[PDB]
Amino acid sequence: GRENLYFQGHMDRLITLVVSYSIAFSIFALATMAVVYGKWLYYFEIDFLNIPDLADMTKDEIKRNYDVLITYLSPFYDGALHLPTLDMSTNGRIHFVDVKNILVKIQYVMYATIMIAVIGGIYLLKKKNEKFLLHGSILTIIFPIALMLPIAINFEKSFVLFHKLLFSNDYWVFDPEKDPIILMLPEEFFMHAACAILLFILGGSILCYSLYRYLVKKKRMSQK
Ligand SMILES: CCCCCCCC/C=C\CCCCCCCC(=O)OC[C@H](O)CO
Ligand SMILES: CCCCCCCC/C=C\CCCCCCCC(=O)OC[C@H](O)CO
Ligand SMILES: CCCCCCCC/C=C\CCCCCCCC(=O)OC[C@H](O)CO
Ligand SMILES: CCCCCCCC/C=C\CCCCCCCC(=O)OC[C@H](O)CO
Ligand SMILES: CCCCCCCC/C=C\CCCCCCCC(=O)OC[C@H](O)CO
Repeated sequence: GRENLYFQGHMDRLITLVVSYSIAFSIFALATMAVVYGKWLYYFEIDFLNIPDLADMTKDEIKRNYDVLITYLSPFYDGALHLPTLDMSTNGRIHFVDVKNILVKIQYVMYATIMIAVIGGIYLLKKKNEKFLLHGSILTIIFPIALMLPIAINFEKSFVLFHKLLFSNDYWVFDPEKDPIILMLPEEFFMHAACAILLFILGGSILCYSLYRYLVKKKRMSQK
């Protein structure tokens, strides 16, 4: 009676897979947005990395320019980028537009994946299937560990290839005399920022496994 069973139960396995990656991407996307728009890390870094001596600016000047930049990167802001006290080139202006376009598009996919995760997740949970949580947690821990290595071994070369991968021009190659903002965006900050994203993704993996372990515990205790 098993002979007709090779062709069976394909649909729900697909939904779990789609939901698994949507949760994965959603966590990655939320982690990125948390770091890009959260000013606590950079505010800490101004003093810790001594950015005032790197940039030859005061602590409030650095915050003023950084605030204007982060506001510009918001999807709800439609004006152009105009730094309060720093010079900027045409190509530099074009680079920050590219950055904003990346952030907007990631947010758009993120909205789709969050709704696939929620709707697909309610469907599977109402089937008493909490497996998308396990698979989702697996993807969220493999991804940061896999990228930990290029950050640790050679962060600087990873930075250049990351840029060569995401951007289609060389405008990301800032000249401090034409785009002085680069002085107050030191590479060590980007490394802390990159490490911050992975930690949030890692934290997301913990939260998913923990909810998976809770639901499994409920069914086995439901037996008892
Ligand atoms: C189970 C999945 C868990 C997902 C959690 C993975 C880690 C992501 C961290 C935070 C996400 C929620 C925080 C809100 C996300 C957007 C943050 C933001 O927009 O920053 C605004 C800024 O604080 C204004 O100054
Ligand atoms: C339509 C259905 C959607 C359902 C799913 C929605 C869940 C939203 C979760 C996080 C929002 C993250 C959005 C990131 C936008 C950040 C904007 C921002 O924080 O602006 C900061 C400002 O620039 C500082 O001055
Ligand atoms: C239509 C859907 C097409 C898009 C498909 C999904 C989007 C994933 C793309 C890139 C992920 C990389 C995430 C990196 C987010 C931050 C990168 C960044 O902004 O770089 C800053 C740098 O300092 C500037 O020079
Ligand atoms: C203090 C330095 C911080 C860096 C280290 C932070 C901890 C790493 C996060 C999770 C590891 C495992 C703990 C919880 C398990 C969740 C990860 C997971 O999804 O593992 C699934 C596994 O396959 C099912 O056995
Ligand atoms: C190791 C390869 C990946 C390394 C990259 C991961 C870190 C980027 C993520 C968040 C940055 C948050 C700060 C956002 C500040 C604006 C980004 C920006 O436009 O920076 C200009 C750039 O430095 C012109 O070269």
